[PDB]
Amino acid sequence: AVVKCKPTSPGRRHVVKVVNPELHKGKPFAPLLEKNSKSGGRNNNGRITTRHIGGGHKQAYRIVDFKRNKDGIPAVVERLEYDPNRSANIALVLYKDGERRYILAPKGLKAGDQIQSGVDAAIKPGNTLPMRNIPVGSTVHNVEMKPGKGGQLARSAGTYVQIVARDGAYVTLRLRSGEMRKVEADCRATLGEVGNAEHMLRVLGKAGAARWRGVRPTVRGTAMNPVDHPHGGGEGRNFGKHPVTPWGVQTKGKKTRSNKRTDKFIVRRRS
Amino acid sequence: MKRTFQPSVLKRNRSHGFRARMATKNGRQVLARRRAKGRARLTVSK
RNA sequence: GCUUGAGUCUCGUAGAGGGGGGUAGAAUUCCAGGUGUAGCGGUGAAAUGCGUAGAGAUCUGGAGGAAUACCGGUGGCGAAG
RNA sequence: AGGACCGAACCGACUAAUGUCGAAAAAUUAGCGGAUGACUUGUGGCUGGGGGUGAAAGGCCAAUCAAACCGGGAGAUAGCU
RNA sequence: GCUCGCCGGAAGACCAAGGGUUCCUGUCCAACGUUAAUCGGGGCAGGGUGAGUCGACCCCUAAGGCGAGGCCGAAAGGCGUAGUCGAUGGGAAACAGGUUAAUAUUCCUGUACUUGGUGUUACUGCGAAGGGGGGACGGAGAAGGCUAUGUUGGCCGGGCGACGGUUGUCCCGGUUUAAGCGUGUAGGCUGGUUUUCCAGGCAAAUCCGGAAAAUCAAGGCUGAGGCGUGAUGACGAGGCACUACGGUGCUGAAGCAACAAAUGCCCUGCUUCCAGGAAAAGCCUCUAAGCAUCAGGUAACAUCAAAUCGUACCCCAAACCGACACAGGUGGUCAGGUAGAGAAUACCAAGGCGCUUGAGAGAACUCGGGUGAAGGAACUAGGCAAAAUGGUGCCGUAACUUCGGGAGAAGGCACGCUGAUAUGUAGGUGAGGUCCCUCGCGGAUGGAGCUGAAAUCAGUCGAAGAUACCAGCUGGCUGCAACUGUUUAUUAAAAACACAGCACUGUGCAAACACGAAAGUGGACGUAUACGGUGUGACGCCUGCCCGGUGCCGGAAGGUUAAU
RNA sequence: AAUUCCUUGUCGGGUAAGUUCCGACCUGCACGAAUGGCGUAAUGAUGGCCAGGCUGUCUCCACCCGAGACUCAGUGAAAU
RNA sequence: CUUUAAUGUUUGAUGUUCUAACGUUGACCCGUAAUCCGGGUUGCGGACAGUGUCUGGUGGGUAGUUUGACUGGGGCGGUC
RNA sequence: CGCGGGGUGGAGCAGCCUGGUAGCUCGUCGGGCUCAUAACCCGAAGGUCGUCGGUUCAAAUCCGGCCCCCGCAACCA
Repeated sequence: AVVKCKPTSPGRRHVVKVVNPELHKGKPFAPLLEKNSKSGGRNNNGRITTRHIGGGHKQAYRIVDFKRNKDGIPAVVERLEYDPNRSANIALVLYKDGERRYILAPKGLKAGDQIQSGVDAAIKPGNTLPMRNIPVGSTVHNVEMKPGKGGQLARSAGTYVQIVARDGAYVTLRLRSGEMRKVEADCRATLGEVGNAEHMLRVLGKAGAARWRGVRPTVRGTAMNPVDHPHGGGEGRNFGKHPVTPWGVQTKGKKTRSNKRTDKFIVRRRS
Repeated sequence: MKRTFQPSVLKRNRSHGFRARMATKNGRQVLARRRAKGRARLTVSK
């Protein structure tokens, strides 16, 4: 549920918090956690590779199984947990055999439902099964690319992949970007759409609302001195150079995609 | 003012220690040069 | 109190009444391949635009969005829209 | 609840005065801004010279920075004093 | 030695770091100290640091580092696995009193605790680099229950007092006691117990998890403090006795009550919001390869060991870092009385000092300040500086607004001391007495004593009653910027940067991009409601025309065109 | 106007007197719509202006209290 | 000679498919309690991709550098 | 002060560059269309090429003096 707060102070007046009365207010499941100590954009050489990252809050990583390899056995959703790392939620799911595991939280899924993983699954949102046993024009997510990776595409809040056709051993998908690519049809995809579909409407408000998350103040190039950024210098905000990155390459217009190894599978592209 | 030398032997020996120099090739040149001048205090250590 | 006002119950009838979720075909646009050739489109006429990089025209398949031909009637329905 | 209000510890450093061979190679006195946060500091490692770091000034990188310090090229070179 | 004066959330009392004998005694005065110096952190000789419980080392890890093979790279070397190091982290165990010129939870006395080795006795299945539990956890706020600790009463000892009263509701001093064991309170959490089954825990499992039923309603775990014990002990005001006149020897009464009450403990809690808040081992538990008259394990007991290093002194400074005995900087802890909301401030406590040049003078001028008739910004670049406002409660408070503000707007009022309501109230705390009882640290009832606001009236005094320190100047028009925040350390703190938000665009994961010759990381153990870049910079009403030139994206027939 | 050279532009308000300020006129040397345009409550150790209170800032200084200056004794620099 | 026809032959440019190079930052097992690496199966791509030599283009991302003199001071204009 | 360009029927612009002929649109005059006007249609005319001098077969043109006009520059201490 989305709520807009009231102006009790400068900066608070623009905050909108997505509140979930269903999310478990206790503590996550013990055996499925590990340390995920920050990096801040550093590499092995201790140099900052990616800018605007570091600091912020400390968060514990929840190891969630995207594989869905425990075949057939029915499972019951016990409780939805808040996941700091992902835009979506995580559901504490227990099978019939007595095993607890975390998975993503699809849209129309409440506490106490029944899911399963495999080709024997009925068509119910939340079930994961190979894509050759799914009707065309479906709505899925957590789609893999290799029989065993785990799932790469559509793994954030409110995203849903639309299967277009299932011609032969390949299935034509119409991704979230609009790019259509063929993939090995024996890759498991979880039915329905992913929940937490209000994450998009969240407006931070304060500067700290972005700060305790992990970002750093992004400094504009025109303020810097020409020795630092390809832009910069001048007396009174001067410009004239075509927009580029702090490394010279052109931005605001230049297709950098060049792999060719995966160009084969790609049919259509984002226009 | 806050001076530019707040000593701490734990930190001082980790950097300019005997073994810290003996650890790498560049450092091994130092022990060679220091011994070349005949400097009694080869490094900072008791 | 009564009963001709008004209102309820027992049974049926006709209707684009309203809201939610699915689905079908025609047609248009674009896209891909093939056939195929200098015009096409347009208007009172013309021009911008499209075209020998191969359109329009024609065939096949697909992706998509909206509207629902004939039935349709000074027909029905709604407090009105 | 609050990057909320007043105000000490703590951090910081706007004005004036003293100081300018100073008590001190940016401090003292009197007033000042923040003071539950983008807060503050201890301990401890990581990032390095055309590189590091940077809420961006060409500021910071051991009182030194529009390219640190030390040694070696090197008795550089000088139509200059 | 006697007065005086200063700090007293410090200029005091102790640890860490860092120094490296600066600690103590005797002795000396050339040099050192900004003067003298019989003095000293100076010279000379001697003396001083005592540990199974404190710390380090040790066991176990984070960031991160090194890193057998290995991958990679002209060489050097780079990255990294298994491993192995690395605390500021987790983990076994001591408190009280006394003593030395100097050290003491280390020495003595008294009284306890921990972890292992070995041996006997009685029982019994034990057993991993493997599995589980545990350790194990956020910010903020609130309430209750306590203690540290203080005030006061009672009690004991002493005094009854160099100018007036002072055997009295009088003055002064003391009135302190731990760890451990026993009890397990206030209070916190969780439903316990039994049997069976199980594709789960890379194997097994009686352990854990799950699914069925049976049975009872409590059990279990945790937990400050209090009370006994510790302790007819110690200490102990103050005397009696000897003074090398430094102190020693000896003896030694009272030692309780009550209220107030923390930021300490309960709390590694409870509630709540969200940005969703180390790891591993010690510890406990279950089994495997196996070993089973064994070996080992559990309980009690006898006995032995607990090694090595650190330990003196300074630690808001004449000893650390600043060239100096330097008005600077330096993490953590304890932190009393009165007024006070308070750790601010004023004066004081324990305690520690008067800052290492002094004596006269009272000139101009300078620095730090006091007061100021008349006027009141005429000063001046400018109300810079000073001045003045300044507390609590209550009353009252505009244009405008994003409906929160604006605002503490502005502007006013009442405060002292005594008596009274009431030989001190509301309220709070709360013994004795009584009864009940699944009988104890319990529960209702009870109310003395103790403690203690604010209010109203009356009276009194001075010029002034928030009398001191402390402690807002207010309002209006308007530019820039939304706002908190950051920035040139050492002349610029701003209208500059940042900011949430907006937009275009790049990216389909071996993602774009970046560091890196490479490998390999980061991006991300994220995946288009995601990630990098640029521009602008909350919110509101909007965001008009140009594709010429330049840049970039799309289409490629022709022309031109490299190596070959 | 943080933009106007000529310019102290012109008119009106504010002072007895206003090259600054405020509201406007468009004659914009040379504003302008994300190198954003026009406004905007709160905020500001920000910039400009005016009114009140208040005062030694000033009119015009005077006195007083302390540290130096001065004198004495000891020690004993520096730029040039 | 020009226009053209079947065959052989000579290489070349597209297209589709295959498996054996190669890739595999897919799954499983072992060396081994090791998510690095290697090896073995297999699945998916596939003679592409990627790399090395040569070559054109883009290229201030980076580097070494030039940017005249006379001149009634230098610039500017003028000139040699 | 200096550099570059311009001045052409009533008006605004070509032609100048590379010299011998001055064109386009609007305006003006006349006629026609309608009752009348505009508009439109038809026809004709109009230019010292700013001014003077020079070179020359030939000058709007190339050069120079001057006037007018426009842009630019008029600087650093």
